[PDB]
Amino acid sequence: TLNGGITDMLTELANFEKNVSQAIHKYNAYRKAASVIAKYPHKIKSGAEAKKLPGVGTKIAEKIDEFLATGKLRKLEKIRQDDTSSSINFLTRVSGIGPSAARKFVDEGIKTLEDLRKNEDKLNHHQRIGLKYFGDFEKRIPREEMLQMQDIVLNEVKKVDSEYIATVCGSFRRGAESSGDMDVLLTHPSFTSESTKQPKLLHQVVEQLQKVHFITDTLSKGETKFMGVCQLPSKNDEKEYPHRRIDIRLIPKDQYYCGVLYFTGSDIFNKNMRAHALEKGFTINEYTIRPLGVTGVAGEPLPVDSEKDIFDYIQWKYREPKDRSE
DNA sequence: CCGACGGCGCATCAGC
DNA sequence: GCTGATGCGA
DNA sequence: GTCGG
Ligand code: NA
Ligand code: NA
Repeated sequence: TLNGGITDMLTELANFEKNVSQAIHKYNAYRKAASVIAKYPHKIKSGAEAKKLPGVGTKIAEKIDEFLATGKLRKLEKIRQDDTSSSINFLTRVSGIGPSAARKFVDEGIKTLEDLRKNEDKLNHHQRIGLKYFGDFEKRIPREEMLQMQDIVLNEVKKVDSEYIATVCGSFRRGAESSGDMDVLLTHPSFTSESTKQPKLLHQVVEQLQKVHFITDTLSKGETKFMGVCQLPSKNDEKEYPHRRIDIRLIPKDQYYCGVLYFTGSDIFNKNMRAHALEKGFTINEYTIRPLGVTGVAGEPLPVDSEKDIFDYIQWKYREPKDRSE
Protein backbone atom coordinates (compact mmCIF):
# COMPACT_ATOMS: atom_id res chain seq x y z
CA THR A 1 0.00 0.00 0.00
CA LEU A 2 3.11 2.21 0.24
CA ASN A 3 2.74 3.13 -3.42
CA GLY A 4 -0.84 2.01 -4.07
CA GLY A 5 -1.60 5.14 -6.05
CA ILE A 6 1.36 4.44 -8.32
CA THR A 7 0.66 0.71 -8.78
CA ASP A 8 -3.08 1.29 -9.31
CA MET A 9 -2.10 3.83 -11.96
CA LEU A 10 0.24 1.47 -13.80
CA THR A 11 -2.26 -1.38 -13.63
CA GLU A 12 -4.93 0.87 -15.12
CA LEU A 13 -2.56 1.91 -17.91
CA ALA A 14 -1.84 -1.81 -18.31
CA ASN A 15 -5.45 -2.77 -18.98
CA PHE A 16 -5.97 -0.03 -21.55
CA GLU A 17 -2.85 -1.15 -23.44
CA LYS A 18 -4.14 -4.71 -23.65
CA ASN A 19 -7.87 -4.11 -24.07
CA VAL A 20 -7.99 -0.89 -26.08
CA SER A 21 -4.67 -0.38 -27.87
CA GLN A 22 -4.05 -4.13 -28.23
CA ALA A 23 -0.40 -3.71 -27.25
CA ILE A 24 0.12 -6.86 -25.18
CA HIS A 25 3.82 -6.25 -24.55
CA LYS A 26 3.07 -2.79 -23.17
CA TYR A 27 0.42 -4.43 -21.00
CA ASN A 28 3.07 -6.74 -19.57
CA ALA A 29 5.61 -3.93 -19.23
CA TYR A 30 3.21 -1.94 -17.04
CA ARG A 31 2.32 -5.04 -14.99
CA LYS A 32 6.00 -5.83 -14.48
CA ALA A 33 6.58 -2.24 -13.32
CA ALA A 34 3.55 -2.32 -11.02
CA SER A 35 4.81 -5.58 -9.51
CA VAL A 36 8.39 -4.55 -8.78
CA ILE A 37 7.14 -1.30 -7.27
CA ALA A 38 4.53 -3.22 -5.27
CA LYS A 39 7.38 -5.10 -3.59
CA TYR A 40 9.45 -1.96 -2.94
CA PRO A 41 9.51 -1.50 0.89
CA HIS A 42 9.61 2.30 0.68
CA LYS A 43 7.30 5.16 -0.25
CA ILE A 44 8.63 6.33 -3.62
CA LYS A 45 9.60 10.02 -3.63
CA SER A 46 10.52 10.42 -7.30
CA GLY A 47 10.59 8.86 -10.74
CA ALA A 48 14.36 8.56 -10.57
CA GLU A 49 14.10 6.48 -7.40
CA ALA A 50 11.74 4.04 -9.06
CA LYS A 51 13.76 4.00 -12.27
CA LYS A 52 16.42 2.02 -10.42
CA LEU A 53 13.99 -0.87 -10.11
CA PRO A 54 14.13 -3.44 -12.93
CA GLY A 55 11.16 -2.90 -15.23
CA VAL A 56 10.77 0.83 -14.62
CA GLY A 57 12.06 2.89 -17.53
CA THR A 58 12.14 6.54 -18.57
CA LYS A 59 8.46 6.79 -19.47
CA ILE A 60 7.05 5.27 -16.28
CA ALA A 61 9.51 7.40 -14.28
CA GLU A 62 8.18 10.50 -16.05
CA LYS A 63 4.63 9.37 -15.25
CA ILE A 64 5.46 8.81 -11.59
CA ASP A 65 6.80 12.35 -11.29
CA GLU A 66 3.53 13.71 -12.71
CA PHE A 67 1.47 11.58 -10.32
CA LEU A 68 3.47 12.68 -7.28
CA ALA A 69 3.31 16.37 -8.19
CA THR A 70 -0.36 16.46 -9.23
CA GLY A 71 -1.95 13.33 -7.80
CA LYS A 72 -2.97 12.08 -11.23
CA LEU A 73 -2.04 11.45 -14.85
CA ARG A 74 -3.57 13.63 -17.60
CA LYS A 75 -3.51 10.82 -20.18
CA LEU A 76 -5.11 8.40 -17.77
CA GLU A 77 -7.75 10.94 -16.74
CA LYS A 78 -8.57 11.47 -20.41
CA ILE A 79 -8.94 7.81 -21.36
CA ARG A 80 -11.13 7.25 -18.28
CA GLN A 81 -13.66 9.80 -19.56
CA ASP A 82 -13.61 8.36 -23.09
CA ASP A 83 -16.92 6.60 -23.67
CA THR A 84 -15.58 4.28 -26.34
CA SER A 85 -12.34 3.26 -24.65
CA SER A 86 -13.70 2.93 -21.12
CA SER A 87 -16.47 0.74 -22.53
CA ILE A 88 -14.14 -1.45 -24.57
CA ASN A 89 -11.91 -1.90 -21.53
CA PHE A 90 -14.92 -2.73 -19.37
CA LEU A 91 -16.48 -5.33 -21.64
CA THR A 92 -13.34 -7.48 -21.49
CA ARG A 93 -14.14 -8.27 -17.86
CA VAL A 94 -16.69 -10.68 -19.35
CA SER A 95 -15.05 -14.08 -19.80
CA GLY A 96 -15.02 -14.90 -23.51
CA ILE A 97 -14.95 -11.23 -24.52
CA GLY A 98 -11.42 -10.27 -25.47
CA PRO A 99 -10.03 -7.01 -26.96
CA SER A 100 -11.37 -7.84 -30.43
CA ALA A 101 -14.90 -8.77 -29.37
CA ALA A 102 -15.05 -5.79 -27.00
CA ARG A 103 -14.05 -3.49 -29.85
CA LYS A 104 -16.63 -4.93 -32.25
CA PHE A 105 -19.36 -4.71 -29.64
CA VAL A 106 -18.64 -1.07 -28.84
CA ASP A 107 -18.40 -0.27 -32.56
CA GLU A 108 -22.04 -1.35 -32.93
CA GLY A 109 -23.37 0.42 -29.85
CA ILE A 110 -23.11 -2.44 -27.34
CA LYS A 111 -21.33 -0.98 -24.31
CA THR A 112 -22.79 -2.32 -21.06
CA LEU A 113 -23.83 -5.59 -19.47
CA GLU A 114 -27.42 -4.53 -20.16
CA ASP A 115 -26.60 -4.10 -23.84
CA LEU A 116 -25.06 -7.56 -23.85
CA ARG A 117 -28.15 -8.98 -22.12
CA LYS A 118 -30.34 -7.70 -24.98
CA ASN A 119 -28.07 -9.13 -27.67
CA GLU A 120 -27.70 -12.83 -26.88
CA ASP A 121 -27.83 -13.73 -30.58
CA LYS A 122 -24.48 -11.96 -31.03
CA LEU A 123 -22.75 -13.86 -28.21
CA ASN A 124 -20.98 -17.21 -28.54
CA HIS A 125 -21.41 -19.98 -25.95
CA HIS A 126 -18.46 -18.93 -23.81
CA GLN A 127 -19.52 -15.29 -23.78
CA ARG A 128 -23.09 -16.10 -22.74
CA ILE A 129 -21.71 -18.04 -19.76
CA GLY A 130 -19.26 -15.26 -18.92
CA LEU A 131 -22.16 -12.81 -18.93
CA LYS A 132 -24.40 -15.11 -16.90
CA TYR A 133 -21.85 -15.43 -14.12
CA PHE A 134 -20.18 -12.04 -14.53
CA GLY A 135 -20.46 -11.22 -10.85
CA ASP A 136 -19.68 -14.69 -9.52
CA PHE A 137 -16.56 -15.11 -11.64
CA GLU A 138 -15.12 -11.91 -10.17
CA LYS A 139 -15.57 -13.12 -6.58
CA ARG A 140 -12.77 -14.97 -4.82
CA ILE A 141 -13.04 -18.46 -3.35
CA PRO A 142 -12.38 -18.92 0.38
CA ARG A 143 -10.08 -21.87 1.07
CA GLU A 144 -12.80 -23.57 3.12
CA GLU A 145 -14.94 -23.74 -0.02
CA MET A 146 -11.97 -24.98 -2.01
CA LEU A 147 -11.60 -27.83 0.48
CA GLN A 148 -15.28 -28.71 0.07
CA MET A 149 -14.81 -28.48 -3.69
CA GLN A 150 -11.69 -30.67 -3.54
CA ASP A 151 -13.60 -33.23 -1.46
CA ILE A 152 -16.21 -33.61 -4.21
CA VAL A 153 -13.67 -33.73 -7.05
CA LEU A 154 -11.42 -36.28 -5.33
CA ASN A 155 -14.37 -38.46 -4.33
CA GLU A 156 -16.07 -38.53 -7.75
CA VAL A 157 -12.81 -39.09 -9.62
CA LYS A 158 -11.97 -42.11 -7.45
CA LYS A 159 -15.55 -43.33 -7.90
CA VAL A 160 -15.09 -43.40 -11.68
CA ASP A 161 -11.82 -45.34 -11.50
CA SER A 162 -9.76 -45.68 -8.29
CA GLU A 163 -6.65 -45.64 -10.44
CA TYR A 164 -7.05 -42.02 -11.51
CA ILE A 165 -4.65 -39.62 -9.80
CA ALA A 166 -5.99 -36.10 -9.33
CA THR A 167 -4.27 -33.06 -7.88
CA VAL A 168 -5.75 -29.61 -7.20
CA CYS A 169 -2.92 -27.16 -7.93
CA GLY A 170 -2.65 -23.37 -8.12
CA SER A 171 -2.14 -21.10 -5.11
CA PHE A 172 -4.47 -23.47 -3.28
CA ARG A 173 -1.85 -26.23 -3.26
CA ARG A 174 0.66 -23.74 -1.83
CA GLY A 175 -1.75 -23.05 1.02
CA ALA A 176 -3.37 -19.84 -0.22
CA GLU A 177 -6.14 -18.47 2.00
CA SER A 178 -8.33 -17.90 -1.06
CA SER A 179 -8.40 -18.81 -4.75
CA GLY A 180 -9.58 -17.30 -8.02
CA ASP A 181 -10.65 -20.67 -9.43
CA MET A 182 -9.89 -24.40 -9.20
CA ASP A 183 -7.21 -26.06 -11.32
CA VAL A 184 -7.27 -29.87 -11.37
CA LEU A 185 -4.54 -32.03 -12.94
CA LEU A 186 -5.65 -35.55 -13.79
CA THR A 187 -3.74 -38.63 -14.91
CA HIS A 188 -4.17 -42.39 -15.18
CA PRO A 189 -1.58 -45.21 -15.50
CA SER A 190 -3.13 -46.22 -18.83
CA PHE A 191 -2.22 -42.86 -20.40
CA THR A 192 1.39 -42.05 -21.32
CA SER A 193 3.10 -39.79 -23.87
CA GLU A 194 3.46 -42.67 -26.34
CA SER A 195 0.39 -44.84 -25.75
CA THR A 196 -3.34 -44.70 -26.48
CA LYS A 197 -5.04 -41.61 -25.07
CA GLN A 198 -8.56 -43.08 -24.89
CA PRO A 199 -10.89 -40.13 -25.82
CA LYS A 200 -12.96 -40.69 -22.67
CA LEU A 201 -10.54 -40.70 -19.72
CA LEU A 202 -11.31 -37.00 -19.26
CA HIS A 203 -14.89 -37.29 -20.48
CA GLN A 204 -15.82 -39.90 -17.86
CA VAL A 205 -14.65 -37.61 -15.07
CA VAL A 206 -16.47 -34.55 -16.43
CA GLU A 207 -19.58 -36.67 -16.94
CA GLN A 208 -19.58 -37.96 -13.34
CA LEU A 209 -19.13 -34.44 -11.97
CA GLN A 210 -22.15 -33.31 -14.02
CA LYS A 211 -24.16 -36.33 -12.88
CA VAL A 212 -23.80 -35.28 -9.24
CA HIS A 213 -24.59 -31.72 -10.35
CA PHE A 214 -21.23 -30.24 -9.33
CA ILE A 215 -20.24 -29.07 -12.82
CA THR A 216 -23.00 -26.78 -14.13
CA ASP A 217 -21.67 -25.39 -17.42
CA THR A 218 -19.01 -26.11 -20.04
CA LEU A 219 -16.89 -23.40 -21.66
CA SER A 220 -14.70 -25.79 -23.64
CA LYS A 221 -13.97 -29.51 -23.65
CA GLY A 222 -11.59 -31.70 -25.57
CA GLU A 223 -9.72 -34.94 -25.00
CA THR A 224 -7.11 -33.35 -22.72
CA LYS A 225 -8.59 -30.14 -21.36
CA PHE A 226 -11.93 -29.15 -19.85
CA MET A 227 -12.85 -25.63 -18.75
CA GLY A 228 -16.12 -25.02 -17.02
CA VAL A 229 -18.24 -23.85 -14.14
CA CYS A 230 -19.12 -25.59 -10.90
CA GLN A 231 -21.05 -24.94 -7.71
CA LEU A 232 -21.16 -26.50 -4.24
CA PRO A 233 -24.55 -27.82 -3.13
CA SER A 234 -26.51 -25.39 -0.97
CA LYS A 235 -28.06 -26.17 2.40
CA ASN A 236 -31.77 -25.63 3.06
CA ASP A 237 -32.64 -21.95 3.55
CA GLU A 238 -28.94 -21.24 2.96
CA LYS A 239 -27.84 -18.53 0.55
CA GLU A 240 -26.69 -20.51 -2.49
CA TYR A 241 -22.95 -20.59 -3.20
CA PRO A 242 -21.73 -18.56 -6.19
CA HIS A 243 -20.69 -20.33 -9.39
CA ARG A 244 -17.00 -21.00 -9.82
CA ARG A 245 -14.50 -21.53 -12.60
CA ILE A 246 -12.90 -24.95 -12.73
CA ASP A 247 -10.43 -26.38 -15.20
CA ILE A 248 -9.51 -30.05 -15.47
CA ARG A 249 -6.48 -31.17 -17.46
CA LEU A 250 -5.60 -34.75 -18.42
CA ILE A 251 -1.83 -35.21 -18.68
CA PRO A 252 0.22 -38.28 -19.65
CA LYS A 253 1.54 -40.17 -16.63
CA ASP A 254 5.19 -39.47 -17.56
CA GLN A 255 4.60 -35.70 -17.73
CA TYR A 256 2.25 -35.50 -14.74
CA TYR A 257 4.63 -34.31 -12.06
CA CYS A 258 6.32 -31.77 -14.33
CA GLY A 259 2.73 -30.60 -14.77
CA VAL A 260 1.88 -30.44 -11.07
CA LEU A 261 5.15 -28.59 -10.34
CA TYR A 262 4.47 -25.99 -13.04
CA PHE A 263 0.77 -25.47 -12.33
CA THR A 264 1.51 -25.25 -8.62
CA GLY A 265 3.77 -22.24 -9.07
CA SER A 266 4.21 -19.65 -8.08
CA ASP A 267 5.13 -18.01 -11.38
CA ILE A 268 8.13 -16.38 -9.72
CA PHE A 269 9.23 -19.68 -8.20
CA ASN A 270 9.09 -21.41 -11.57
CA LYS A 271 11.45 -18.94 -13.23
CA ASN A 272 14.04 -19.35 -10.46
CA MET A 273 13.91 -23.14 -10.73
CA ARG A 274 14.17 -22.83 -14.51
CA ALA A 275 17.21 -20.60 -14.07
CA HIS A 276 18.78 -22.93 -11.52
CA ALA A 277 17.89 -25.86 -13.80
CA LEU A 278 19.79 -24.19 -16.65
CA GLU A 279 22.84 -23.41 -14.53
CA LYS A 280 22.90 -27.16 -13.85
CA GLY A 281 22.70 -28.42 -17.41
CA PHE A 282 18.95 -29.10 -17.41
CA THR A 283 15.94 -27.53 -19.12
CA ILE A 284 12.60 -27.63 -17.28
CA ASN A 285 9.21 -26.77 -18.76
CA GLU A 286 5.53 -27.67 -18.26
CA TYR A 287 5.93 -31.17 -19.69
CA THR A 288 9.45 -32.41 -19.01
CA ILE A 289 13.02 -31.86 -17.85
CA ARG A 290 15.81 -32.59 -20.32
CA PRO A 291 19.62 -32.52 -20.13
CA LEU A 292 21.40 -29.87 -22.21
CA GLY A 293 24.43 -31.12 -24.13
CA VAL A 294 27.66 -29.13 -24.44
CA THR A 295 26.72 -27.58 -27.79
CA GLY A 296 23.27 -26.80 -26.43
CA VAL A 297 21.53 -29.85 -27.92
CA ALA A 298 18.65 -31.08 -25.76
CA GLY A 299 18.65 -34.77 -24.95
CA GLU A 300 15.52 -36.88 -24.59
CA PRO A 301 13.37 -36.15 -21.49
CA LEU A 302 14.38 -37.68 -18.16
CA PRO A 303 12.13 -40.15 -16.26
CA VAL A 304 10.05 -38.47 -13.55
CA ASP A 305 7.77 -40.18 -11.01
CA SER A 306 7.43 -37.40 -8.44
CA GLU A 307 8.03 -33.70 -7.83
CA LYS A 308 11.12 -34.67 -5.83
CA ASP A 309 12.72 -36.36 -8.86
CA ILE A 310 12.75 -33.02 -10.65
CA PHE A 311 14.59 -31.50 -7.68
CA ASP A 312 17.04 -34.41 -7.49
CA TYR A 313 18.08 -33.74 -11.08
CA ILE A 314 18.85 -30.06 -10.54
CA GLN A 315 20.55 -30.73 -7.19
CA TRP A 316 17.86 -29.01 -5.13
CA LYS A 317 16.31 -30.02 -1.82
CA TYR A 318 12.58 -30.70 -2.26
CA ARG A 319 10.51 -27.73 -1.12
CA GLU A 320 6.98 -27.86 0.26
CA PRO A 321 4.42 -26.02 -1.90
CA LYS A 322 3.71 -23.72 1.06
CA ASP A 323 7.26 -22.45 0.59
CA ARG A 324 7.25 -22.13 -3.20
CA SER A 325 6.27 -18.45 -3.06
CA GLU A 326 9.51 -17.85 -4.95
C1' DC B 1 19.14 0.47 -33.23
C1' DC B 2 15.74 -2.85 -33.02
C1' DG B 3 13.97 -7.53 -31.97
C1' DA B 4 12.02 -10.20 -27.85
C1' DC B 5 8.57 -10.01 -24.87
C1' DG B 6 5.05 -17.50 -23.31
C1' DG B 7 2.88 -21.09 -25.26
C1' DC B 8 -0.76 -24.26 -26.32
C1' DG B 9 -5.95 -26.48 -26.25
C1' DC B 10 -10.12 -25.52 -27.77
C1' DA B 11 -13.89 -22.84 -30.34
C1' DT B 12 -14.64 -20.47 -34.23
C1' DC B 13 -13.49 -18.04 -38.07
C1' DA B 14 -11.26 -17.29 -43.26
C1' DG B 15 -9.92 -18.98 -47.11
C1' DC B 16 -10.17 -22.54 -50.40
C1' DG C 1 -16.20 -30.12 -46.59
C1' DC C 2 -11.02 -29.52 -45.20
C1' DT C 3 -7.01 -26.79 -43.51
C1' DG C 4 -4.84 -23.31 -41.43
C1' DA C 5 -5.38 -18.70 -38.94
C1' DT C 6 -7.19 -16.10 -35.22
C1' DG C 7 -9.30 -15.05 -30.61
C1' DC C 8 -9.31 -16.35 -26.05
C1' DG C 9 -7.96 -17.85 -21.50
C1' DA C 10 -4.69 -19.80 -18.75
C1' DG D 1 7.46 0.27 -22.46
C1' DT D 2 11.63 -1.88 -21.08
C1' DC D 3 15.46 -4.39 -21.72
C1' DG D 4 19.78 -5.82 -23.82
C1' DG D 5 22.73 -8.11 -27.76
NA1 NA E 1 14.73 0.40 -14.18
NA1 NA F 1 -12.67 -11.27 -21.16
